[PDB]
Amino acid sequence: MKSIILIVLDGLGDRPGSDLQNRTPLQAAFRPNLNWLASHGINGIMHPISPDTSHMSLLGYDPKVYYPGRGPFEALGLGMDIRPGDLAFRANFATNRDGVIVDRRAGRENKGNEELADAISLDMGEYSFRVKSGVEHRAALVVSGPDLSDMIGDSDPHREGLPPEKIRPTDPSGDRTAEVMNAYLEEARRILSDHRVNKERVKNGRLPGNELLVRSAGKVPAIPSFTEKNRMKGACVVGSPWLKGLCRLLRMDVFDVPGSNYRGKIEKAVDLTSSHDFVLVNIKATGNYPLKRDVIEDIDRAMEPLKSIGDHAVICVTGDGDPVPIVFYTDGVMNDGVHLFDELSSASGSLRITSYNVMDILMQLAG
Repeated sequence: MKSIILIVLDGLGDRPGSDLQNRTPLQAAFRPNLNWLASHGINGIMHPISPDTSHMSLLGYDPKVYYPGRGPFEALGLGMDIRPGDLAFRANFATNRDGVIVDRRAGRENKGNEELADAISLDMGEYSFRVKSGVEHRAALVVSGPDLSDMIGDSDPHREGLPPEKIRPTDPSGDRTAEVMNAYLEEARRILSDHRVNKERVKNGRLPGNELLVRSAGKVPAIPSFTEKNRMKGACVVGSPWLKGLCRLLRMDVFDVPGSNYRGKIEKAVDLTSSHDFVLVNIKATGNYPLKRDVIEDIDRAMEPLKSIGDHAVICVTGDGDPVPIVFYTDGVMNDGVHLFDELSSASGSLRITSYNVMDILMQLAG
């Protein structure tokens, strides 16, 4: 069968703008390449997602079923690893003065937070705890080990003036997890209060991050790898740390092309059709309207090789009010009569689908 290449133009569809003579960036852009694919392809409007959730959907995973939770998402967003069965929380470095949280953010201080995060990444019996630091006070904690439950409360008391809460089970499956968590947050206090980083902050009158407030426990549910789920060997040409993470969660190989450099991404994706069956490419179009038009034109330019590989590949271009244009091109296909790729032209295409349909239509063409 043929290789598949899915290209997601992040941001895309826009609303008609006066500065482009009542046209969206997309309509205004010179895009012969995207237009070529429409002309020689099937076209339509994709409606994403019924009543984060999007790229997963395109990859064949129903979010209502496979979404890991806010917790695990923070972890991913911080270039962390998660596995199914992991417990993950949103976290804050905060200030605990005499058993009261006097600042849920440790004053937004950031300096030394990675070393803090490092110091409290440890093991305790069958459990391991991993923390990485984000912007300002932000962190994520991922816990691994046996029989973890997200039927537990927050440690965060959600306002200043209260002590950190003891984690309570919210239903009977949470009991053991709550014990393991309180034991771990006790250890974290002590390490943090005694850390070199916090002693210098106190000495310099900066707020110490002597406590880790934990919030939004989510257990990563069972997620089939990309191969298991789709019977394909897949890859991601992506830059977003959360997207890199998602792809790692799914055991797709990940490629971070240094760079604009739309070219290299399309060029790398093309080269991967030799090794893999499926390549997701994510492109950021992210400023005013002439500019947005201009980046779309830059993106079209980058897209030239795609005209030549339909003999051995299926190409898909889509974006991510609400609905978005979509094109499928492969060398055998019967154009449905639309000739332009835009929010209006593509609305005359044969396809009226959701992101959930994409993988099916991609497996069908391809053979």
